[PDB]
Amino acid sequence: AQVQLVESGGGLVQAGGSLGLSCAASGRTFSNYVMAWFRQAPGKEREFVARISESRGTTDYADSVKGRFTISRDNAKNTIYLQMNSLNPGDTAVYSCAATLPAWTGIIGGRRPGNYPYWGQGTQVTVS
Amino acid sequence: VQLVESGGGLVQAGDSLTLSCAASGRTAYRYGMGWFRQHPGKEREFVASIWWTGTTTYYADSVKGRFTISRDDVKNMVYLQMNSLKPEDTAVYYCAAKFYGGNSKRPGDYAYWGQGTQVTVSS
Amino acid sequence: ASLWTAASTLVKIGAGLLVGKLLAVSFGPAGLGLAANFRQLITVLGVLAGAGIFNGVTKYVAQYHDNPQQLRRVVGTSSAMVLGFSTLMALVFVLAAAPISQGLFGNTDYQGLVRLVALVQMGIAWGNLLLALMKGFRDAAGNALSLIVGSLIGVLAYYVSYRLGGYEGALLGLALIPALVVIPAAIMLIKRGVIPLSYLKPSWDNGLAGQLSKFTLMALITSVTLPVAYIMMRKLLAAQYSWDEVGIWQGVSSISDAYLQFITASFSVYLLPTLSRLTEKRDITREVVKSLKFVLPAVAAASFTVWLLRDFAIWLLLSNKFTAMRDLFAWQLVGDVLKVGAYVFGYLVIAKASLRFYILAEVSQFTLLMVFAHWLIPAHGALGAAQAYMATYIVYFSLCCGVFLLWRRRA
Repeated sequence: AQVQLVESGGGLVQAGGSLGLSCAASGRTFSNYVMAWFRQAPGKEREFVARISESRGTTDYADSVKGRFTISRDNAKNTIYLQMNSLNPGDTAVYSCAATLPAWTGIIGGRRPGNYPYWGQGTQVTVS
Repeated sequence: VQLVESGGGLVQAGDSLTLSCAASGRTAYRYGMGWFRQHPGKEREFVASIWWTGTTTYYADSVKGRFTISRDDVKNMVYLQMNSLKPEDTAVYYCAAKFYGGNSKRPGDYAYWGQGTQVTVSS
Repeated sequence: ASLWTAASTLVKIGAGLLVGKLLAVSFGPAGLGLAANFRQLITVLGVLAGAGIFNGVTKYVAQYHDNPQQLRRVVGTSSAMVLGFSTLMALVFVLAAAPISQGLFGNTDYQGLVRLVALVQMGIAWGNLLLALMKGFRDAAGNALSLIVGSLIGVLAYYVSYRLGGYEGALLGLALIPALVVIPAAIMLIKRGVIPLSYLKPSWDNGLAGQLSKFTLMALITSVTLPVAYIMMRKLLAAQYSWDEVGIWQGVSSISDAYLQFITASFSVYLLPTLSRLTEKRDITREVVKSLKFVLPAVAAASFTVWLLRDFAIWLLLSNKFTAMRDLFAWQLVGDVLKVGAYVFGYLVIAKASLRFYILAEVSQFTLLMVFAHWLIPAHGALGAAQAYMATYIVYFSLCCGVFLLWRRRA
């Protein structure tokens, strides 16, 4: 409860169509955190979607969404965005944005959800 | 500890604003702080509070995501950084103190108060 | 003069202060608070992963170290219990990784960490069994050396683990510190020739299994009481407040744990063998009173000294981001004095092996902790947890002395 996150957007969408997601952060020094997006299907574990670095804006995507998803950040508004372009029905999940300091990511642990202590309530994205 | 306000004024819709609340210099680091706003003739409703240790922060649903409450101990000041102001945020902003507190929504659970700074947001 | 024991205790404490500092500087109060529940499961595994028979191992080993027949039966049965429990421990870990992460972290995002522990806990059980073996042969040198190398390679393992894996890597590292002790222990047990490997072949002796089973039942009662108590209190504390607030209270416990174990080294090696031998009431009361006249002023002087340098203690062993513990120091240290004071009453019950009294002791602490947290956690937060910790051991110390004078007068 140092950095609290609030999701927004998502819902119903037809296959092939687009959808934008946004996450707002109420916490001090937002430009020092590693922001990421995680989705989760009923009964499955939280999986990595995208992340943005706290330094030069370096981005990383999953093998599932690379090319179709695009993550971005705006330190001025303490918000991060996730533009989802081509949408297959397998993308139906609850998408959550998370925050963490660079020391929690390490070298290979940038995609692990347990490396992100602060989370959001998630938003529902359903692809018909 | 004495609380005084600063940083208010008239702003447009969507712009940012920073509220400052200066505290007297006596054991102020053991005091929990919170921000309240009030409509003309209406009650003082909760905005955001910080736990007296500085680890936990509480926000209202109409507040979370846009406003950030923090504390600077070397300057004895409490901040409320506003980011996307909307006409519904137009009120009088108070900062309140509580020894070993800062986790209540009610104003009655805050003993010390400030004079308040008015912020109006238009369009 | 057990200088080997003190040396290994010193090296173990220095490493714990190290990795604790690194965990606090790298991941702050959020990391120290979140890892607290995971560090709890580790200590329980060290208590129970090998069925918790190791103290029964070192006892019966010394009893029969001169009878090659009975010496093989005790080790072969102990190796059988370790192997079976370790395999059962692997199964429950791989089959319930998400529910364990839930009860420990609140999210199932640590499934892979709990599943990997199933392999790590095998190193716990076998390493502990190999150390308990070297204890029962009065091999303090091979035990202390294996503990020194194991703690050193642990620090090495923790660094590369957290550097590569981040926070979860630091959590896996913490698991590798007591698990990687298998390598130095096995090398020392075999190369020194203290016992031939043929004695470790798993056999089953009905009689010796039942005696070691009572040691298992005792560790079971130890595991499902105070450990699950602290977990619920950190979960309730992280639910009302933040995980950063958990790291504030867990930090004061991490600092107190530094001197407390060097103080408890004056217990198991000198106290426990004494109370078991003597029998008469007047003889027993004299030994309880003399230990209290030593450990109570000893823990009070150490506590008061870390309170005197609480600003320096936070800045030294942890980070400046932990400055908010300064006011929790006083409340926790009073509970420490009373816990160590009630330690002498517990070590009496351990010598008596009264599972009835041990159950009552652990249940009393768990109950006092729960009710006092429920009253103080939602109100005062992390400080309310330190206020709880004191108030239980205020009642616990008082109640322990009362039942002592009652039991002294044949209640």
